[PDB]
Amino acid sequence: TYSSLPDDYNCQVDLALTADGRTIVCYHPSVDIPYEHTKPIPQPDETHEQILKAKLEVRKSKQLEQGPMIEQLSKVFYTTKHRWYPHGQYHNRRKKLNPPRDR
Amino acid sequence: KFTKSRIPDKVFQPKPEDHEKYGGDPQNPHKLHIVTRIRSTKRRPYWEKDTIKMLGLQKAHSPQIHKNIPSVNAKLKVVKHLIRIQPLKLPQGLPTEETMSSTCLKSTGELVVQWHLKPVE
Amino acid sequence: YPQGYVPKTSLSSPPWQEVVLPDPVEETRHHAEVVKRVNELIATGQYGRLFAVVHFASHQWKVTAEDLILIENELDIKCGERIRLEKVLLVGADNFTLLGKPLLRKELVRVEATVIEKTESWPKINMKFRKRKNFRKKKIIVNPQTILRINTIEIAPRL
Amino acid sequence: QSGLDVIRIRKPFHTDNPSIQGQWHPFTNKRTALHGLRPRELR
Amino acid sequence: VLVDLAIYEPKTFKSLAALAKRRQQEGFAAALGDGKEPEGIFSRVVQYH
Amino acid sequence: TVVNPMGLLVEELKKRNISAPESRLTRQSGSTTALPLYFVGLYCDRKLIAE
Amino acid sequence: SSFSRAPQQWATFARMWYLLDGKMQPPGKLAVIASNKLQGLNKPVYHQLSDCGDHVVIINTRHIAFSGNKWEQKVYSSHTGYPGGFRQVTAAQLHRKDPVAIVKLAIYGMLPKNLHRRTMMQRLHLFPDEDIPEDILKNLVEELPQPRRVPKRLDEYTQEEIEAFPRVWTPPDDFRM
RNA sequence: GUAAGUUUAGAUUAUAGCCAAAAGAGGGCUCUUCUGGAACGGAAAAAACCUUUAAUAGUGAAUAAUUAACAAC
Ligand SMILES: [Mg+2]
Ligand SMILES: [Mg+2]
Repeated sequence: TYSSLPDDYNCQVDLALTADGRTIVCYHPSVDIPYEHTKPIPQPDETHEQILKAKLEVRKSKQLEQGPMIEQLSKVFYTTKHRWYPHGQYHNRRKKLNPPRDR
Repeated sequence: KFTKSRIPDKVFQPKPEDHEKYGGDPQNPHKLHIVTRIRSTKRRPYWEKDTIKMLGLQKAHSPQIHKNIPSVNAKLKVVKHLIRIQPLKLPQGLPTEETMSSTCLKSTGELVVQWHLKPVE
Repeated sequence: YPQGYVPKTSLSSPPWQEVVLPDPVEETRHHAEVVKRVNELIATGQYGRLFAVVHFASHQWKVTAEDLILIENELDIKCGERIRLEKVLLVGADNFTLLGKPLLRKELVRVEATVIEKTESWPKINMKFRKRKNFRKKKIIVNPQTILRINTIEIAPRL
Repeated sequence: QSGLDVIRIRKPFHTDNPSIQGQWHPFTNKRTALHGLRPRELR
Repeated sequence: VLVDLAIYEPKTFKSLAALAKRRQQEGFAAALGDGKEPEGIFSRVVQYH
Repeated sequence: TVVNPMGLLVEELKKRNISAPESRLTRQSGSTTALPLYFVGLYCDRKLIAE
Repeated sequence: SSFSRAPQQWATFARMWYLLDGKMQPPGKLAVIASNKLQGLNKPVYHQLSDCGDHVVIINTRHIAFSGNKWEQKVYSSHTGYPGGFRQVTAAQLHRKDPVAIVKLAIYGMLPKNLHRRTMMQRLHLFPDEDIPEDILKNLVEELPQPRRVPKRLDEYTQEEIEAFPRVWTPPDDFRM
């Protein structure tokens, strides 16, 4: 219990100095979540599409217009309406076809 | 009119407590100064600009070795406020021809003649 | 009630809580035991990928085997020639890490790299702002570059 | 040189194994709760 | 480099946090110690020459 | 490319004479939203094998 | 570690739901905490271009507290845009009309003055009292410590605690009291 | 302590300053004398105050100045 940080969340910390005093050794094994700290999976009722569809239920006038649709989308994702509007063709043609990819 | 200033001599007469505070003996005075520029001569009068170039302190935070003799001290008093004066100290003695290439000036003001870059052990 | 006793109040005690450090004697025994355990892990080879923090050129690089580093200057090494990185500040594994003060000993860590490419940077435009700026008062800076592939990070039981 | 195009390089360092101990996610450094009870949950 | 360890080596970064807090506590004790107390285990400086 | 990874896992643990894993909900965030995060840990003999 | 590409990315940039209790709390201290989580400044992966903010739920905003005489001295000003449309309201008056307004306005000023501030305010959920919609409760991940430790009232103090504190002075027998 | 100076040969441009701080004289201006300044940092925006020896490439580091300050027997 020499560590100054609790060992119960991320990892156990053991700090030690080598006898010479020129190295600092840290032993940090990970902590596993105890079984008693977990919940059973809710087996009774799933693809993320199904969850999306229920949130964006088509109720009024069959397909909604841009205005009503955008307000429905904004509430579901906690965004503003402005994000969902399109852009003109100057901006669309500026977008790179093949952006660089890192790993 | 802004003009060159003459400091009263009492400023440079130390007190017994000063020797204890700075740890310098009034006898056996140190021989060489370590002087670094720590302020800019911009916005300072031209006479202060001149001495800084005479003393070699054009670059800031780069130490210059100077003689602890009255004539040099007179110039240093002109720019006292723009510099830090530190006594050069020789724990292991003056560098010789053999050790001239192995010296190092420490921040403490000590010129060591053997610099190894190894743990003291 | 002892002398200089103040009843508990809002300002009687400092906001912070004083902590009691373990006595040095017991800690040193535990310190040696901790070091011994880690040394066995190194000795028995109970580790996977290693990552090291290395001081090369003027910069520090978090490094792991198969990694690529770009150095913004010429190095004087032929392409394909293997090198040892000698200033390691940290070597780490899944379960342990070793910290230098400030540098780890050569006995512990050996980091090897290879020169893969010697190149130049793309043209960088250096144009200052001045009266009558003009379009031709322009400088192009191209700097030699070196690319190093980290090959191995190895540790030995010499704690 | 290699034939790779001489253009701006975004990062001076490339690695396919950036992490050994696990990449940080918001639950790392969060302690679990008995029975996995979320705050204000009665049980 | 400290950012790279925080994002990609969380277990190592926790060790650094414990080491930093460990040294910080020693400094608090040292100031109250007045110099009579011996120096902390992690507060020792490896000299070079 | 392996489909039904749970079925494979079950077979492997049987070969090791290990008990069938029990799935449980370790960490949970924003379940009722459209962007939920779930951590599920497979527990064998009340011991965590994978999350 | 050892996750597939997409699940790892999803976990790292997932957004968390935090709970703040505002009872007997200064709005500014609540604002500092909330403004930190809303921006995502609590994450090592924070970037201004990453939209890594979190959801903050603040309850009991009706029961916030001000130091000093800020209830009567702090004034909120608005203009409708028409001649004579300038309004100045004290903190108490604004609190009476809307219990939630004071907390929202303190947080609004603390967020960066850019377009993303409007998006961040969508993730802020302010409830005047302890009651929360069931769905918001289920999202919650963690509660945050109250920034201000609330002093105890006399009645709250236990009988044992009272005895622990010394009786500094003694009233004389011949006193009305 | 330091590296400039004098002389010979040739040559234009310039010959309306601005602001800050000192000392005067006319009486806030208006003059004369002496010092400093012309950020890419700071003082909110900020020619003139303060920090700043030139010019560079780097996903390094130590720093400078740094608009804030804590009612009565
Ligand atoms: Mg010009
Ligand atoms: Mg400031």
